Amino acid sequence: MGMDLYKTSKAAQDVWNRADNHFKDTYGFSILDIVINNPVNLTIHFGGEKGKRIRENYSAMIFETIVDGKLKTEKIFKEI
Amino acid sequence: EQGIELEHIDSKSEFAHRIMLTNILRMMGCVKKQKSARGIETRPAQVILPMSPNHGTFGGDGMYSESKLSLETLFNRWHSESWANQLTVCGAIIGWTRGTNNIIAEGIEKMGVRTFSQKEMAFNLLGLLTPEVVELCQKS
Repeated sequence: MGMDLYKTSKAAQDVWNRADNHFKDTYGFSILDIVINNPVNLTIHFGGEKGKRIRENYSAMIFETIVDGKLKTEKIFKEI
Repeated sequence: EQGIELEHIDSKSEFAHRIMLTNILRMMGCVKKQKSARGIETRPAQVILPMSPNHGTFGGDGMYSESKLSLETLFNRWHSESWANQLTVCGAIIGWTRGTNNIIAEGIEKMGVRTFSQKEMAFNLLGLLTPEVVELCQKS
């Protein structure tokens, strides 16, 4: 989807680039490899420094929940 | 190779040097090409170089010394070169493991020295993969 336009519009690939590059560096995980061939499963490796930096970044998101006004801080990623 | 001293270093050694050094170099030199083409940079491959303290201290082992001695130069490069993210060196040691000269092991152990069964030295190198050390290799 759009991967044709992404091959054509300089002003368009300047979006998928600024996006995946950001995801590539912040979640170790690129969309441009997702859309051009949808994989069934996706394992995220937590390598060396970049790896640890990305894994804490994964664990840094919190799913709050309304319970009697309580902004209950609980973990997005339980297996992490 | 045994019995090979300096005037006997020839084909069989120049071959063994490739089995041990320049192809362990081209094993690492060629998982990076695959690490880097996929873009994999968070799953680095810990290398376990079998080293030894025998650097020409024993007799005529052939070119077995400057083979396994020219493997600690694999630290002058993990910091120097570009393959640091895909490979992490974790040197090791051939201690004195019995099996593969076996009749004088009981002799040395009288010098307060430990010699290892293969299953014992198995345990050690295998503890070199423990999730603790894996990080420790992954800083330095």
